[PDB]
Amino acid sequence: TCPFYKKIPGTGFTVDAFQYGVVEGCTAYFLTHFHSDHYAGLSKHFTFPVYCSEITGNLLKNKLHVQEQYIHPLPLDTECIVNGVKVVLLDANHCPGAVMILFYLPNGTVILHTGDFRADPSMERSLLADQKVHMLYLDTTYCSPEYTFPSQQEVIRFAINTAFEAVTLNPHALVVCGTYSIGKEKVFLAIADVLGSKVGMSQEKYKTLQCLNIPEINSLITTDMCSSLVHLLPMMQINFKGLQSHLKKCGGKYNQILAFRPTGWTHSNKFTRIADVIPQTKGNISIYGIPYSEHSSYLEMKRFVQWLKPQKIIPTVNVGTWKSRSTMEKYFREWKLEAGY
Ligand code: NI
Repeated sequence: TCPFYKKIPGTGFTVDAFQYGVVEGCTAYFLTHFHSDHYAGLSKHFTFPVYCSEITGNLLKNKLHVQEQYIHPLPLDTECIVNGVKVVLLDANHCPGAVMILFYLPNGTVILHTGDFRADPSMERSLLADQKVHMLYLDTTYCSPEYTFPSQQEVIRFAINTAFEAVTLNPHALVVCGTYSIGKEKVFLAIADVLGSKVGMSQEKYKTLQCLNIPEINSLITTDMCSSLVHLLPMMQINFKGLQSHLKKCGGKYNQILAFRPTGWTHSNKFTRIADVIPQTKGNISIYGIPYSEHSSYLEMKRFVQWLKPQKIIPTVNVGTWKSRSTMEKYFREWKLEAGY
């Protein structure tokens, strides 16, 4: 049974709620972005409207095979009427095609649903700046002060350097990057760009990337592995036994892999900076963990909420235990007292 934090009051609208069957009263099903926890349930047999971004639309049509008519894509940054309710989609700074959604209720209430987001100061000069937001449905993935991590630009720097160093030192080494969903494309695109290569990948991953409206994408990616010196592999596969396995398949063309595992937070963020990172090493294979986050840090979230001064906050992440719920409320109360709203 659909939880109350996936419903929008005063509408027939639900958000990311595709796994409960038909939801009685729901005229419209919004999907914030193409990540399986959010889309769990969709298929070719869905005959209700889905409102989403164009890119999310492309992924629905091509990867899940939903029928063109039941996908309603919308442009971003554009006031749009949807069953006689004004809505806007806003860039969420999460993965490709990920959006936040502003709902303007007839009664005068204004609700922001963040989907998954990495909060940023550029959002403070968006359409959100123009009016009061009464309710906030919030991505609380990292709502605790331990959760610090570097900027994406800091991390891309490290990467571009590690990779380019080694390739110029040993020109028969391979760069690998791990992946399992959309997101974090900048990691491999940046490495390939500095090495003068295309990124090589499976047919299924090539298919996914060709739906993302990345400019000049035909010049950046290929399904020909042999021709390329940056390769993508399943994240499950980014380990010694599996990298060994893969190092065979290339057939005497490379004598060293240098892998990267972009991950979220891990407990070594609490004691080690980004300039001072190391890999695990079992012979000629070296696996880097690098903390490229597409979710708000604690400080980023805090700043965004304190600027927004919402009258009410409804968490969408870590809401399954009373302890987490209670911990989160305490932070929201601190923030509001500091800020005077
Ligand atoms: Ni996500």
